[PDB]
Amino acid sequence: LPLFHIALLVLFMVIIYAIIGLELFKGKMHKTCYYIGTDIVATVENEK
Amino acid sequence: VFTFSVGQHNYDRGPIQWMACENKGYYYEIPSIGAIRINTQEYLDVLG
Amino acid sequence: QPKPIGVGIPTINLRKRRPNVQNPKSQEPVTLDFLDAELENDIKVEIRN
Amino acid sequence: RIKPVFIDDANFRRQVSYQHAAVHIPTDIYEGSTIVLNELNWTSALDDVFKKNREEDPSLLWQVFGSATGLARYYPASPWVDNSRTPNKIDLYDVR
Amino acid sequence: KMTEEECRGYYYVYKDGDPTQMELRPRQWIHNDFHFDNVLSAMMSLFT
Ligand SMILES: *[C@@H]1O[C@H](CO)[C@@H](O[C@@H]2O[C@H](CO)[C@@H](O[C@@H]3O[C@H](CO)[C@@H](O)[C@H](O)[C@@H]3O)[C@H](O)[C@H]2NC(C)=O)[C@H](O)[C@H]1NC(C)=O
Repeated sequence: LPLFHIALLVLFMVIIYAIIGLELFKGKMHKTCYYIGTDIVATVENEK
Repeated sequence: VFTFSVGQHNYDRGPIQWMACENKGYYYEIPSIGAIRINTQEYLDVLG
Repeated sequence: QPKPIGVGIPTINLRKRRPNVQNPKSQEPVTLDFLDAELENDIKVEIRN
Repeated sequence: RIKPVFIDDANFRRQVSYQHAAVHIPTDIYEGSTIVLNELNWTSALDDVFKKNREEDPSLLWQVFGSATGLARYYPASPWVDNSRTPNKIDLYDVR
Repeated sequence: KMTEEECRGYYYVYKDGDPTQMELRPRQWIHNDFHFDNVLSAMMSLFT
């Protein structure tokens, strides 16, 4: 029960940061380098 | 009867080995793509 | 002819082909029937048999 | 290893050497194993019969021993069409 | 290849799991970065 205020603060911070990220990085991580003319993502041995 | 155990799994492989070397056959294991070519051509040794 | 025997209709998916893979070419034999090398005829079938 | 001369020949649209036989080993089969080295040890006696057959009938084309261990010894010696990784292309040839 | 003497030569690597997309890599007997060979390496592994 005493952790109620902390949980409220956590939810409040999470909501604020979610909205900030929504307005800052919306639809930005949608371009990656494919190969020439193909639908294959180009990476190296140990890179995601 | 030639039996092939394909893939990586935790299932029992005893019965298929019994089927293999009960009906004058052979038992093979194919865990990956690299073993397919070698293990799909060895049955000609038993037939010879 | 030295060309390999064709089967079906060739379909390719150029969007899933890396440029540095060396895909396998062919290993099949050139097996052309007598009736597929000339115009098939009823007498020709009898002669072939 | 051996460095042949590889003269140009007729009836072979390639460069061939009649002094010995060439050996093809699949790329994913490591040469230098006990199994492979033993095969190369006793298959070296086929070159004399290869030469005898060629001299008896000069119109002979490739004559090859396809080993059950993956090796392929053929006469006359001639470079393979597809090197392992010298070009950007590789080969997938198992005599079996 | 289960042994150091077997882990020699070259082998095929199939990227994206396609059997038709091949690449050649040399076979090398690798050793894990964190191991338990001696007490010092074991202590480093347990600290990690
Ligand atoms: C496979 O490799 C072995 C080893 O290199 C070959 O055996 C070798 O054969 C030669 C020909 O006979 C031997 O030379 C002879 O040695 C005796 C003494 O042992 C000598 O008195 C003769 O005058 C002659 O020089 C050689 O010693 C022998 N090597 C060994 C280690 O025994 C064998 O020929 C190879 N297989 C094939 C099919 O060629």
